[PDB]
Amino acid sequence: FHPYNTLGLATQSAMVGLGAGVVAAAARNSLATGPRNILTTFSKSGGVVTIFTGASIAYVFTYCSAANLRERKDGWNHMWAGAATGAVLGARTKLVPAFIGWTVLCGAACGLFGWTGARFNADRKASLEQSPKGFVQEDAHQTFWEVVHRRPLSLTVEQLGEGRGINAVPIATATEAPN
Amino acid sequence: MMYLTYYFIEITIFLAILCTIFIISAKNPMVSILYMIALFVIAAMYLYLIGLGIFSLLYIMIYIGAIAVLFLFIITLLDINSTELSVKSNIRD
Ligand SMILES: CCCCCCCCCCCCCCCCCC(=O)OC[C@H](COP(=O)(O)OCCN)OC(=O)CCCCCCCCCCCCCCCCC
Ligand SMILES: CCCCCCCCCCCCO[C@H]1O[C@H](CO)[C@@H](O[C@H]2O[C@@H](CO)[C@H](O)[C@H](O)[C@@H]2O)[C@H](O)[C@H]1O
Ligand SMILES: CCCCCCCCCCCCO[C@H]1O[C@H](CO)[C@@H](O[C@H]2O[C@@H](CO)[C@H](O)[C@H](O)[C@@H]2O)[C@H](O)[C@H]1O
Repeated sequence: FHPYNTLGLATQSAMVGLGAGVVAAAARNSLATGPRNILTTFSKSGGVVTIFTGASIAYVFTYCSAANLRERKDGWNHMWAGAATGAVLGARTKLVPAFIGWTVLCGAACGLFGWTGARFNADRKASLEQSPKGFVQEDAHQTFWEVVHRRPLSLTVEQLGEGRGINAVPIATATEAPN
Repeated sequence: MMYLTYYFIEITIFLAILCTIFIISAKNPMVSILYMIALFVIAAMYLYLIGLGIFSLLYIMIYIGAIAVLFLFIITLLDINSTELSVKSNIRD
């Protein structure tokens, strides 16, 4: 893998969240009911700026940190980032069990989002349609979407491990009397 | 003498900005319709400038001649109350 620059990405994160919070505050000011002016965009906004900035900083910082600590790029980093973002969103409600639930559940949700590829889109060169499918032809290495009538036994033993029934030689041939 | 008529596209752009602001700003909507007519005149000018005077005349005879006429026709016949452009109402935008 290639390391992430935490502080730079998180500074970009904070500026983006700040701009988004300003836009949401302006939208709230214009959509609202009561008497309002150019003063109220930050007085009467329900912590929108702090929501956006905190979520952005927390998510990007935690993601890049976990990617640099774990030394990997996978969906567990999105699980941690969701845990942190949920902790921020749940510290607003000044209650412990709601904070814990927010953390755990948005961690699980963003971790699912990362497990599935960290994308609302598709890869479109890893999809089943664009990838080699069906039965594999002549002793070739079975790819992900390919099908096989009969698999290699060394592969089974490595993927699964010896023990609990699964052995490098069948039992009957391995116990056959040398006659 | 040559370049006295150079900036006549920029002048139309400026006047269009002005007439849109006056449309948004006018107290009585009749005045907003009149400024819309002025904006159609400015657009027809610009269309003559870029070489489409046929479309300028088509605009004058269709938009100003029928659509603006119908706008005036309805505001002469219907009660359309209006709130004036205010700082206590619109500055939030
Ligand atoms: C200024 C400097 C700029 C700097 C550059 C960088 C800036 C980045 C800006 C990013 C965009 C920020 C836009 C913020 C959203 C718009 C503001 C908003 O409040 O949206 C909701 C809006 C009004 O809501 P409101 O009147 O406040 O009342 C809420 C009570 N329920 O009411 C609305 O209906 C409008 C909704 C707009 C939504 C747009 C589409 C969002 C897509 C949703 C993503 C969902 C995907 C997640 C999927 C997960 C599945 C579990
Ligand atoms: C509400 C209950 C939720 C519980 C249900 C959980 C089901 C979620 C689906 C889990 C399986 C998703 O399958 C997952 O597997 C492979 C690894 O095997 C991931 O692995 C792939 O990730 C993507 C993102 O980098 C790239 O293509 C990468 O090269 C890799 O090939 C995929 O990103 C994802 O498709
Ligand atoms: C709740 C159950 C249902 C969940 C809904 C989703 C079901 C489909 C599961 C997701 C499929 C993900 O599959 C995707 O990842 C696998 C890796 O694991 C990739 O498979 C590819 O991985 C690469 C390594 O990156 C290797 O070269 C491998 O030989 C293969 O080519 C493909 O890019 C794609 O097939």
